[PDB]
Amino acid sequence: MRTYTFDQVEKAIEQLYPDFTINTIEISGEGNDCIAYEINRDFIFKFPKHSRGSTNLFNEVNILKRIHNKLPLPIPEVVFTGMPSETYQMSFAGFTKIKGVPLTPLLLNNLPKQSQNQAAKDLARFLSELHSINISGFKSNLVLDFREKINEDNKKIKKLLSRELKGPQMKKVDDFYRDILENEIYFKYYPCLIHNDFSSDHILFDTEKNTICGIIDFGDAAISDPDNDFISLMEDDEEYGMEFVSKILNHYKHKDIPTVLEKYRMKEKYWSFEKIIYGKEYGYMDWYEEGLNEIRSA
Ligand SMILES: NC[C@H]1O[C@H](O[C@H]2[C@H](O)[C@@H](O[C@H]3O[C@H](CO)[C@@H](O)[C@H](N)[C@H]3O)[C@H](N)C[C@@H]2N)[C@H](N)C[C@@H]1O
Ligand SMILES: [Cl-]
Repeated sequence: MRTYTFDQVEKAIEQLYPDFTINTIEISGEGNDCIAYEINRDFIFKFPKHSRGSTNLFNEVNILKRIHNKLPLPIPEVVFTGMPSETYQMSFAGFTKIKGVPLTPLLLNNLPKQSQNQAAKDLARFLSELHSINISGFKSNLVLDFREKINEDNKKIKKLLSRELKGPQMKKVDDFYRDILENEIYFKYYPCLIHNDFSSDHILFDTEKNTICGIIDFGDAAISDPDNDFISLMEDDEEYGMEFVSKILNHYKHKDIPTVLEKYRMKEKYWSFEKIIYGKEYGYMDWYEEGLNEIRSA
């Protein structure tokens, strides 16, 4: 977990962009992978906090260059790039700022119905076009096969928790994985390009027009199940809930809604294990401790 000063930020940019004068700078945001700085109040510069987050950022830059004029909404436009080292695949990236605020569930629910419905329509169109992008050209590395992922997660959890769980608890963990892996519905899909972190904090909104004006944070994008981009919005607490996503599904012409509901339900059940595994890979020990404690009360 690297941190940066404004000076280190400026120096790093100046080396590669000497003719770009920096007038203003301040932290605009911070995620699990990068800190973001607002330079000149007209450009968002992401710096990785660790190597994994830099690989994320490298992925983001590379996907955005392939899809930059293929979508019905604005997306982050890469303007500045950093360099690789032995530690980071990309030392930083600078993007054009997209004005707007996140379309939070609270904001969405306070909109006139007609504007809510237009938001579901515009999200559907964006997903339908995104999931229809021809991926024949793309890197095969981007393919995230869900059956391989779940099998690998089972092995990681065994590896992580072998000495933390009593034998009968570990058997029950093994049962859970074995059960998930015998259900074909989770692993039979037609892979396409997916945003893969398609949640409300990555949907920007223009409160003057009451319309969606951007989709951001493509660092998790990959070629996997397109249903991923609906289930990320179905959570009642931090996301839009079932009523609204069912509007999105209807505009998208989804043919198998009860499968999306089944995938959401399993994902919800899977969260304790995602916290254990993501906790360790992204070095968040509280995520890891909380999931481990959920499992001991399974
Ligand atoms: N905070 C508690 C919630 O955390 C997760 O969702 C949240 C995800 O954690 C958020 O995603 C973030 O965390 C995930 C890992 O969970 C990373 O893969 C992703 N790059 C990062 O942006 C995502 N963008 C929003 C979503 N509601 C759980 N899926 C649901 C849980 O209620
Ligand atoms: Cl319509």
